[PDB]
Amino acid sequence: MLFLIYRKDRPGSLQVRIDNYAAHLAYLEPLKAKIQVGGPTLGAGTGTDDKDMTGSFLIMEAESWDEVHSFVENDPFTKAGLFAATIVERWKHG
Amino acid sequence: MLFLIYRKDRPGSLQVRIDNYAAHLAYLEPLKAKIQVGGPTLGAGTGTDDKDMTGSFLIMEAESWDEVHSFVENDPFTKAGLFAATIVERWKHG
Amino acid sequence: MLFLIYRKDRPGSLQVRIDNYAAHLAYLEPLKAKIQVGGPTLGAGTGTDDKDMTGSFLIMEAESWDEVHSFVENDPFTKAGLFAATIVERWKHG
Amino acid sequence: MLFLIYRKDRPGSLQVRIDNYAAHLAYLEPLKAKIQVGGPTLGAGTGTDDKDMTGSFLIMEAESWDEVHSFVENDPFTKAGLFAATIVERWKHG
Repeated sequence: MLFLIYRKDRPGSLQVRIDNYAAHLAYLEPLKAKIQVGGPTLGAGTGTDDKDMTGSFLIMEAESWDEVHSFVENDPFTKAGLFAATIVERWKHG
Repeated sequence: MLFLIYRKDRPGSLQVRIDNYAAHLAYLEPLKAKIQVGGPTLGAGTGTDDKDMTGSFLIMEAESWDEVHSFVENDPFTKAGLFAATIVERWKHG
Repeated sequence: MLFLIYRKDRPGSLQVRIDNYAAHLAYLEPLKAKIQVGGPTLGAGTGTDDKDMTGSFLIMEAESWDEVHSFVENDPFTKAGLFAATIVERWKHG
Repeated sequence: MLFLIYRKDRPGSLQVRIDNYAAHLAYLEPLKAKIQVGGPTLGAGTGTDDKDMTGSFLIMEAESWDEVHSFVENDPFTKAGLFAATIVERWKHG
């Protein structure tokens, strides 16, 4: 199955994002082929640098909701309390 | 610029989606170039057919927030009153 | 019926909120009797002043989804394009 | 601090809600005095009974984001894997 995974940072938790970004990126690495599209949501302005990140979006291939939840739970970002909003949706290409 | 566009149907409004899906697809058609990813969110169970659709997701290229809002507003789905939730985010590939 | 009405400002649009706050409050005034709970969402830190506003939340009584949706469309804040996210939910007290 | 806590059930998990509702409510009971508003989101139609529930909304007083997140995590509904979406927002009465 495919899932949308949409997560928005707590307001001014930017530092938590920057401090944990490398670990989060390393966490995604072994899952690459299962991750079809992924990248950070961005804030005010037109900047696309690290300081403009406000959250994470991914489309994830997984065999169950249990798998997705467990993937979310063990994200370094999740363990560090970075997120204020998390939305997960079963999904398909159109 | 890249934008996440997330919309969820009002609960109970599947038929509104069904009756208007063709018009919705026709509206998206000229924009194929600008749309990097597209598809519906899906509901309960494991089915991936039309009657499982519960919403719409796009990643789209646009020059402004104005352009994105205009695109959202002119969707046949919008005027049809289909959506109870709309989320737009500026976004980039990781 | 009762509805949750949840709206988040577009990042960087604080100025649009300031410019339209008066008209927005004017718009809510006649409908004061239908609004059970109302207030702005807040951003980073612990401040609770105008400059801390990041969005709008309401619990409102309406006779139908059409009434709620129209109430949302006619908001000065809507017509000014302040919001990046809007979520409406049918709801009841516990 | 006041927080909006918005949580939507995974599609088709109504029976998980029904089976655990009592344990969820007993969880909320000791914290009654910190909760200003609470009740479930409702789905399609106009029914307002148990089978209509689709999520949980709360406005709650807490001393920190970490307290809110710990509150949420220890909810019997959380541990049952009921929720697909969770949104938390710092907030104030207008």
